[PDB]
Amino acid sequence: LDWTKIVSKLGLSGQTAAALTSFKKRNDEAKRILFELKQQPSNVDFAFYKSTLKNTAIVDKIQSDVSKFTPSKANLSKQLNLIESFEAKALENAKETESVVLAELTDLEKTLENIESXXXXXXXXXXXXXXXXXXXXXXXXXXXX
Amino acid sequence: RYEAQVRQHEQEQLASTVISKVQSELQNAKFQDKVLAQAVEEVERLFAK
Repeated sequence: LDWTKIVSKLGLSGQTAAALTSFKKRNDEAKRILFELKQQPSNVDFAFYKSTLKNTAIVDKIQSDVSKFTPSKANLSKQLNLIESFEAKALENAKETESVVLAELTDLEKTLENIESXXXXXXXXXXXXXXXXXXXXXXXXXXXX
Repeated sequence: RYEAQVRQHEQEQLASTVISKVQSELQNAKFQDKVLAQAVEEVERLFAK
């Protein structure tokens, strides 16, 4: 359910601090509005209002219309702006990171075994892996800057 | 609140008019009220003795 992992889910850039603060403030205020308000419809005390009204058939007609149906400021799920953006973000940020993590793990596993293995039989092969490991260090610095 | 105030004002006005009519009837020399007071005192003293 993560304040511990939700605030550190972004990258090294500080541009996501404004978007993460707006989503956390709207989510906390939405839960407090539903808990402070009553989860019932309406009381409509018509047992003591019909006999105490001055005009005849005044409180009885207003109680039948208020207990039926009325209008509210609601909307439907037709304007799914964030639903279409969530699927497109997974193909450019989540799916693209899978190929980068697979190439980084395969290059690091081959460089660890070549650095510990001799100097004529398994050397020329270790020199080729050392060139890819040296280029990986420059690519990692270019991806962070 | 308006129905309770209208009911309390009508009951207070009816009680004030009934109190003025009872005081005006006793000052007109009521013969039935004077004879009933003497008979009520003799019946109460005989029941306690």
